[PDB]
Amino acid sequence: RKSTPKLDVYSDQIVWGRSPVRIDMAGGWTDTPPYSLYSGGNVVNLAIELNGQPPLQVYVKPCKDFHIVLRSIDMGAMEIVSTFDELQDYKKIGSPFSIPKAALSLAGFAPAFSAVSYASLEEQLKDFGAGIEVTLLAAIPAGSGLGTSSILASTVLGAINDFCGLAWDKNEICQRTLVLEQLLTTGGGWQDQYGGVLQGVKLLQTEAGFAQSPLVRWLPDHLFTHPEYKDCHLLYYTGITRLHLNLLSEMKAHALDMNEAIQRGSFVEFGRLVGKTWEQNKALDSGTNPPAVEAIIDLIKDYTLGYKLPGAGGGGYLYMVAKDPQAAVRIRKILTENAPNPRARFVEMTLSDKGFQVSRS
Ligand SMILES: C[C@@H]1O[C@H](OP(=O)(O)O)[C@@H](O)[C@H](O)[C@@H]1O
Repeated sequence: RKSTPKLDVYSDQIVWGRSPVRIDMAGGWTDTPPYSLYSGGNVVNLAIELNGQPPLQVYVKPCKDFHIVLRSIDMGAMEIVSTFDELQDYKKIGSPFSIPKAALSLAGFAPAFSAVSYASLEEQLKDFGAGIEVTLLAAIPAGSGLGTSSILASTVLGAINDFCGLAWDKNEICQRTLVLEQLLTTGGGWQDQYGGVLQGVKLLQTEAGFAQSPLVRWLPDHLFTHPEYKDCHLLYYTGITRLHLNLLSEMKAHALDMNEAIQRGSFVEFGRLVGKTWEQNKALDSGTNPPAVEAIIDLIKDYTLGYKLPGAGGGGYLYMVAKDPQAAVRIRKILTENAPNPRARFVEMTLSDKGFQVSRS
């Protein structure tokens, strides 16, 4: 659809949007094009805050000048966009601002997606009221596998939706995020944005077809929030930088098995199935388990029910399901006394009961 961005905020106000990251428990890759277009995808994932905060944040502000100012705190970068030719220049070399550019474009600041036709960006945001100033914060080393890219895209889209009064619900935010992924030619799946924007634990399912709008079924969060099991979920930043159809059918069926185990509240089965998801991911691709990750895994595999890397991974973050709190203390001991990198450390993850949230000052 075409959008009509209208300044829905006061001139002395800032829109703050923020989203947790996402850990996929099972079914990942079945959401990734093109296999999702044949059998459909089943993905059990979950929204998590890191160290008690939503990691993916966006500030949107009115700007005195009649242009667009993109800033990045985690990279300390800045860029000025004043024409449609610059805004739609998504892969400007050296610009880490492809995501907010595409998001502003989808919000009606590009000629194709704006319902009202304008001639220049200056006139467009002069009728809009003033310029726009977007400041991003993604305090996560890239290549984490935590859905950072797509969830940050959804966060920018929701911040702009609140900033312009577009009245998008979370589902349409995720759908426009899929459109944005198609704009930047990332070819990415749809698991990440639904895992991050929507609160709690979810099973996501699609049918065959090019239209990939996932059906969402929430799961109880007992195995993640109850004090019996809460301290058994460990997330470890490792300091690492970065015929098949039968296997993907097996991955769909395994996502359904994980859904069953979570419904029934079986913690041991849940951990074993996380381990099986790790085995499936290793079977699918060669570069899933770099040698440093396996070196870490060998130190603590005897105290876990299962483990995996979030998303594509390739290193960085490692999710582990300890057998019990005593085993969790043992794992923290081992990985603190045998750090595979000086930057390796544990990250406290909590289930997000909020998902994407947005407020004003
Ligand atoms: C298993 C794979 O994980 C990716 O997540 P990231 O590693 O990019 O955070 C998703 O973008 C893919 O769609 C796929 O589900």
